Amino acid sequence: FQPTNVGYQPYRVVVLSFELLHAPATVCGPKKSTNLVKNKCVNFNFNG
Amino acid sequence: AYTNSFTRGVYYPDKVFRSSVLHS
Repeated sequence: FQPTNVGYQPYRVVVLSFELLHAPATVCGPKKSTNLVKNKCVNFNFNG
Repeated sequence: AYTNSFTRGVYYPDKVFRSSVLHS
């Protein structure tokens, strides 16, 4: 690595690996929760 | 020394509820 090098320039990398296990969830997107409703038909999203 | 395990030492393979079923 020298700044004059493009395929020979330094690149920083971050790889995000996501676990979609059957377990309780742990890291969420910013989507805001709302109150539960029962016996009425609903569109739903639990943990994604 | 040794002993027969019989049919002990089964465990839940994943955190999913399943009931009244023969699941592979």
